[PDB]
Amino acid sequence: LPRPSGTYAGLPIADYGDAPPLSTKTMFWRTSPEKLPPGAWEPAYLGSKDERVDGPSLQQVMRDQLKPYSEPRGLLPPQEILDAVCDAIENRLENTLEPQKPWTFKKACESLDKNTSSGYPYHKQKSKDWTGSAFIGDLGDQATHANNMYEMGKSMRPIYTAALKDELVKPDKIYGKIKKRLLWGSDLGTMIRAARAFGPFCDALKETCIFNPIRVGMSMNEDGPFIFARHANFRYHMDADYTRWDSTQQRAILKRAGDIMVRLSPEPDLARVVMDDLLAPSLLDVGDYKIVVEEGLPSCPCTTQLNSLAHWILTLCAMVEVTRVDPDIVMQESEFSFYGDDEVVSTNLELDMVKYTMALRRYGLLPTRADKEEPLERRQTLQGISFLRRAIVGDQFGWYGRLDRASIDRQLLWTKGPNHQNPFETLPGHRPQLMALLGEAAMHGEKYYRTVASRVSKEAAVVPRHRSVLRWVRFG
Ligand SMILES: O=C(Nc1cccc(C(=O)Nc2ccc(S(=O)(=O)O)c3cc(S(=O)(=O)O)cc(S(=O)(=O)O)c23)c1)Nc1cccc(C(=O)Nc2ccc(S(=O)(=O)O)c3cc(S(=O)(=O)O)cc(S(=O)(=O)O)c23)c1
Repeated sequence: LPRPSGTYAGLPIADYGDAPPLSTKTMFWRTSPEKLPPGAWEPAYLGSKDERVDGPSLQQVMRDQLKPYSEPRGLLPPQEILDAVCDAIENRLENTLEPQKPWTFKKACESLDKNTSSGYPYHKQKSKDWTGSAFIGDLGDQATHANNMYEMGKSMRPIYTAALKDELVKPDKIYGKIKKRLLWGSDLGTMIRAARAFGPFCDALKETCIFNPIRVGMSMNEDGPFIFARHANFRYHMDADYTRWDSTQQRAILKRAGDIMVRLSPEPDLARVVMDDLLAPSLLDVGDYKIVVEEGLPSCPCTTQLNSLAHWILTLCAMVEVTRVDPDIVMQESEFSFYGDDEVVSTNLELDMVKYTMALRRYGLLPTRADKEEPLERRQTLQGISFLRRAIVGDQFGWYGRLDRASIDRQLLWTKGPNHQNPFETLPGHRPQLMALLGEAAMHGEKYYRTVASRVSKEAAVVPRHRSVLRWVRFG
């Protein structure tokens, strides 16, 4: 048996696949047998077995998601600009991050999310081999071998397992042009080496998730108010609202981001080896085949910081391009918030929104206007902009993130459970997450709260006073 070859969804085949088949099930269940309102969200499409519509096979849905990964890259920002931006960011993290002690193997092992899959090659939930303290059996071995390579600075090829995201989507993605977000399931060896190598940096960054613009690890409730307060110190506010962020990414940019992480790691030599592995053409298991994807971001959990960091680089570049001001001064005159593709940009500087949107499109990115029409707008009020699925709001007590009425109503119609074929089935039994749901409704005032409390009480089949619950969720 020789390696197969050819093309799969515009990408070169490199080998046979070891991946288990795509899930034809959803974790979502209705909360009442009643018919869903018009245009109400539902779990994403479940394949040929999906009772709701006749659409294509999941592999064909997946193949669609890979298409933009073969698309030509956009253009690199001007070298003169890349370098100054890069240097400014590196300097900024230098000045703000606390040096770390290396992450142990024990550490890296404890940090892994134990509920998700281990990926290539054992494809078993990480818990099946965990003992509260360490990995045993297969996963034990995979982890030990990977750890040995890391300490020796030896290269390992990450293998990724494609899957599609089980989530609530707007109806048009089920009944209209069918879509379902692609995920890259990293392998455990990689998860271990990445953990050891970059965990330290991820910690340092997280400790300063308020002074520095990478918001990963923040608490919306505890850190929202301070974070948005910093943003409101600046005249202009905007959100670029990217489409297909990960797929439109440049390895060239990711490598610059990766550098910064390598340079700012307690073991830069060992880190270097891991980063290069992470960024070399990616091997992606799509089921029958392992394909090679040269470009874009692998949608491995540690990459959120790398993603946020590229994001940082990209946005600073585009501004430096337009305003012709030093990245250092741009950062003096702005406040940023990045979480992967999600962003808020706040600045005093008069930004030529035309030249700015131009620049972003040229880097390969797909920013979209709030309205969706044919150049990005900017406001003098921070009220309206959103971050981490919440709407930024401001009152006499300060700023907070409020979950929108729709997301609340949507969380009432659906609950999570065991996997099943028919999302319209209701679940016998049932749920506290109903706790926090009453807290989100409080921040829309009383006359919206009573009606949410009405639906919450009637899920018995004390509901605290509005006064009481508004203060708890606002002020603690
Ligand atoms: O999957 C994608 N995009 C995607 C990515 C990759 C490829 C494709 C694709 O289809 N490519 C192609 C296919 C076929 C062909 S074809 O065969 O040729 O015809 C293509 C031909 C050509 S070409 O022209 O011929 O070259 C080119 C391409 S290309 O690749 O597109 O270039 C093709 C599409 N999006 C996606 C999917 C699923 C869920 C969600 C999702 O995010 N749900 C949500 C979750 C959470 C929140 S929340 O947390 O904020 O509440 C959400 C809030 C809101 S909000 O409240 O309204 O703001 C809304 C949603 S939403 O998504 O429900 O909208 C939310 C998003």
